[PDB]
Amino acid sequence: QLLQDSWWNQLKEEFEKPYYQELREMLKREYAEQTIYPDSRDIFNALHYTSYDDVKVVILGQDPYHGPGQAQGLSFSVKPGVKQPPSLKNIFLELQQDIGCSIPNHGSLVSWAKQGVLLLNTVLTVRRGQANSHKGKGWERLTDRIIDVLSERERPVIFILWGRHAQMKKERIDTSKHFIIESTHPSPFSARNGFFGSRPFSRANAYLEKMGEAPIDWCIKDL
Amino acid sequence: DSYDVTMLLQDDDGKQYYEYHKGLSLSDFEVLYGNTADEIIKLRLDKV
Amino acid sequence: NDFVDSYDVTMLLQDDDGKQYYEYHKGLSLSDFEVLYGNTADEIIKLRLDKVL
Ligand SMILES: [Cl-]
Repeated sequence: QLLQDSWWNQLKEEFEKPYYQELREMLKREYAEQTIYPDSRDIFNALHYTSYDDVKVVILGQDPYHGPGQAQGLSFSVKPGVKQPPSLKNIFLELQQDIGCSIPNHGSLVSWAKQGVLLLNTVLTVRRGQANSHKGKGWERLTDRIIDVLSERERPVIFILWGRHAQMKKERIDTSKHFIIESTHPSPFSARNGFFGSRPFSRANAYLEKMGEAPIDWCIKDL
Repeated sequence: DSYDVTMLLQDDDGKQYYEYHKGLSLSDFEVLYGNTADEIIKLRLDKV
Repeated sequence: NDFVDSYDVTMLLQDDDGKQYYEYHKGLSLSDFEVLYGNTADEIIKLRLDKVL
């Protein structure tokens, strides 16, 4: 058993399948032979921090950061102590305009995860310095199933889908129950084309309040 | 549809170094640019 | 501006009918480059961004 009960009860069948065994064997070799991010112990951190029952909001990313000291097994977040990359800075700028939060002295979003924000990347590992190097190795099959089981959940989920790749997952999500907040990506190429001014954080909280759920405290505190 | 991306980056100590990414879509490139934390000195995009 | 850097941008572009042509841009800020990228409709064959010392 690789995950806590509420996730394992939804996903255990996937981990038994040939594609996962093949992926696991590839990763055992690559972690031993080269530099893979995030650290192997951190691969499932988004699910460790945010149980299936506790999910309130999902923020979908693509693959992990590919530089030393960055990836935590969470979409967008970085370990405390490293520079915040440009997209993450833009996330904090929007958060500041939307909610009012000051810009933090680190880029770790663990606080969000602990409050029910599932920081799910669709690909969970990457080779150092080589973006998208673990594309098509099996992760997308598993993370599609994670999206499926969230879509199947009775209690509504709020999905925040930034950019074109994240928006492609709309087809997997049952919008008769779930909520979608979508915009252009926070990358500097696209942030000023819709992401800025989209107010995703207050919008998410407004959906939560309508459902009688406690809102997220989005502001990140300095370390 | 597929691109190689080369960047010359400069770290906080002033060291310049190349990164080489291969077989990215333009969408992947746009995300990569937003995931690049050090100062960009040169950037090259080449269609494969 | 003594506190800001500029960049040169060269692109080899291909039009809808297949003709390839160069475009040269000089003295852009980083933000200008990002806006230019978004405003480029023709297909990118090559793109070069160079910080000016
Ligand atoms: Cl976008």
